[PDB]
Amino acid sequence: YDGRTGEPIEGPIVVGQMFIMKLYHMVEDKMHARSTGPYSLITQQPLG
Amino acid sequence: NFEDAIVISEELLKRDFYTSIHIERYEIEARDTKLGPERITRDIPHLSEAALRDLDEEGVVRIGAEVKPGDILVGRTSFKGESEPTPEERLLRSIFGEKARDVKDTSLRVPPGEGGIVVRTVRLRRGDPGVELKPGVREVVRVYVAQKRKLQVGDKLANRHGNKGVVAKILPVEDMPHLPDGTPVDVILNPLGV
Amino acid sequence: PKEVKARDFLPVADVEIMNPDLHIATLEEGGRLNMEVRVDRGVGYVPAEKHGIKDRINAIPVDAVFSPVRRVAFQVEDTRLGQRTDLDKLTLRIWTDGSVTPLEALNQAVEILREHLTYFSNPQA
Amino acid sequence: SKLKAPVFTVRTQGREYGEFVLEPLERGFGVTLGNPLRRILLSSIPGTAV
Amino acid sequence: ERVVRDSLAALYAEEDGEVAKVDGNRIVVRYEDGRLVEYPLRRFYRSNQ
Amino acid sequence: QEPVSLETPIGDEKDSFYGDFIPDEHLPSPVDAATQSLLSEELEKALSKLSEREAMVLKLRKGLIDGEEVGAFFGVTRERIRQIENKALRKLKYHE
Amino acid sequence: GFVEPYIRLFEAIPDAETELATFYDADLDTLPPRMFLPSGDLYTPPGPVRLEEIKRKRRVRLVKVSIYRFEHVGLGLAARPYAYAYAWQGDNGILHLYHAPVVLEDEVTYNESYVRLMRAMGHVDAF
Amino acid sequence: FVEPYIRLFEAIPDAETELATFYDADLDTLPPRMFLPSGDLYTPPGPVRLEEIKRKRRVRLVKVSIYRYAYAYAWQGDNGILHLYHAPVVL
Repeated sequence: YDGRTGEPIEGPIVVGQMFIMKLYHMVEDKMHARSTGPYSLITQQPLG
Repeated sequence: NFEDAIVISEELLKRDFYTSIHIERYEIEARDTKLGPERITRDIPHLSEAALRDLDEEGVVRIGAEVKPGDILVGRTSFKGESEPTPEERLLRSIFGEKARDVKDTSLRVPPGEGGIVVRTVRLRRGDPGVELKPGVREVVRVYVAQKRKLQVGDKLANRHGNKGVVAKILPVEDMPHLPDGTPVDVILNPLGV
Repeated sequence: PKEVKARDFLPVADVEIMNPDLHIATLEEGGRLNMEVRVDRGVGYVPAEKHGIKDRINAIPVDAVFSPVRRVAFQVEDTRLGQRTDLDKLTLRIWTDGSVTPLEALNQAVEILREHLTYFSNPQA
Repeated sequence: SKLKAPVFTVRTQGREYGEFVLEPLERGFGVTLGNPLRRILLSSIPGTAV
Repeated sequence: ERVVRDSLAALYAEEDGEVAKVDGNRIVVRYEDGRLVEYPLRRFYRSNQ
Repeated sequence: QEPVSLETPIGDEKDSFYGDFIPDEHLPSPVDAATQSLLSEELEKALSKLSEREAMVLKLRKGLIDGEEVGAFFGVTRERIRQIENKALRKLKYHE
Repeated sequence: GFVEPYIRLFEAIPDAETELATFYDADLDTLPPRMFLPSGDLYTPPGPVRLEEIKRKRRVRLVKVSIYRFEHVGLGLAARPYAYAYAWQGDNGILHLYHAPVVLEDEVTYNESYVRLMRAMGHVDAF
Repeated sequence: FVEPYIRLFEAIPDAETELATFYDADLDTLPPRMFLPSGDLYTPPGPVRLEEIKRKRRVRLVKVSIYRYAYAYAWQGDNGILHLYHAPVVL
């Protein structure tokens, strides 16, 4: 059944228990966003 | 659940399922200098009382405190750089309360990115009781910081059969596909992946 | 040497532990356990992350799952009653932790819905 | 949550077509109202025909 | 089973016996041969990644 | 240990040059010229305001070559250098 | 009676197993160490300070800080009690104030050049 | 005669918890426990009224007006207990 309508899904649907895992790639190591800040001394392109 | 994206029942979070601990580990040295030795202490100069609340008397953040990026984990004070100016200042040392020089703060801050709560500290102090400290190095300090990492959107999940996917939407239990008996499913994989 | 259950909490006036045989934790000899838990009344799902509750500074906030509803199933069966066959007989089924009763909750729900229909009261621009 | 008492706003042109907007509503309530309101509108509204 | 076994993930009894004590911190057992052994536990340790 | 060259592979010896890794702090590097300007002048003012034997002693012994009290005196007692050194400082700091 | 909430705040500093620190008992005789407000702002005293130790830990301690202003009388200056503030003192001698100082309602001299020098190295308020 | 008590108040441990509700005592209600800086109980010649000045999460500063008559500054916790910073000044 759809959760939101309560109407059924027009066609049957396979379901079951699946083993599924959480990989090393979470979203902490991942999301950055720079405005302004430091800059390297010889080359003046930034760092943090 | 488009091109390989994956959808999730919020119910997995309430019953702490795809939730994992993670422990980062921060480290700093009290190196020893031409300008005079650096020291690990609580009294850093230009810091507001507010910023110091969580540091123990030695300037190391106390166990089980919640630490935000920008917080101090370990207070360290270096002297003013450009070296020891013998000709005029040497005299000044005698003249005025010897050790009345100047000292700036070079501490250990939780980096952008984050930490969580301090769980474990390690000090490796002089009179080195079984330790190979580098030349110049007076002691080192490590602070271990953990976080419980629930399954946020953007995470990666995959089955054993090689279904790489991202968590792309967390549905509330209420509006996601449920069996006749009110039992809902936990996850929703696109058939197009097969 | 004890198996601490939920019943092992000190009784508090107007509160009923519904869950007395809940296995809190397992002490052996010279095992010591002593704590203060803070139960709150609230609505829906609220992580520790969001609400950040501590009475004292050695506390640990915990994730709140408030809704005392375990599952909800409607069921829609043909009732031929009198004249016409295609009528619905709806019987929905409610599972509760005992904090509230199914009935109590069903009525709170209907009320929420009606009240939400009241938001179609006065139009505008 | 309460002061968030939604704003029922309307664009009605003639007697044949109308747009009715109602926000803001708590998580996933839009469907909770919209779906069963539509089920009513399409069946159980009282009229006439040949 | 054999993988958690051969990796040194878990902790397995060395002989038949009985359990004496079980901390979150360590476990103590009483074996057939007369021995009684303490096994401390890796309480909460950080890994390379 | 001498000043190390500005270009060396850092970390993983791939392509990093040790100028890459270092940020910038401050341009003016102040408190240098103005401070010395006040410094040496006031220093000299009080330097002059006491007997030149005493001043000049560890004026140049501590601040015009190197470090010595054994060798301090032109030619008097170790006692007397010790003595007049200390007393000189004392009167110099706080004049009665 | 004013002393005790500042006691409270002191002892609420968390401990650590360490050896003891020799503190910089500043006086009218020595440089007033750097002083800071609870806001991390530098506080520049009008003169030297005297320290009355109330509690101490291993590495830090609580003091009543008596702040002295300089006043002109005969060939330089004399130190006059001007104000007071509670603070804790770390091992670098730095005085960390638990509040803005209290201004106090109303035969030794010091060199002009002495105070010159303090003006220069910046532990003195000019005028 | 008020600022020193702003200073003495701001010296209290900022303990971040939920904001507590303080019992805003009145002529209508009982007077609560009142204590002198010594810890001694001071009992009043009638009920008291409050003027809140400052407030943290768990404590606030108030001016306590005593009728029968007098006034005194104090801090109040989430037990409503008035802890006076001094013996009441008789008007």
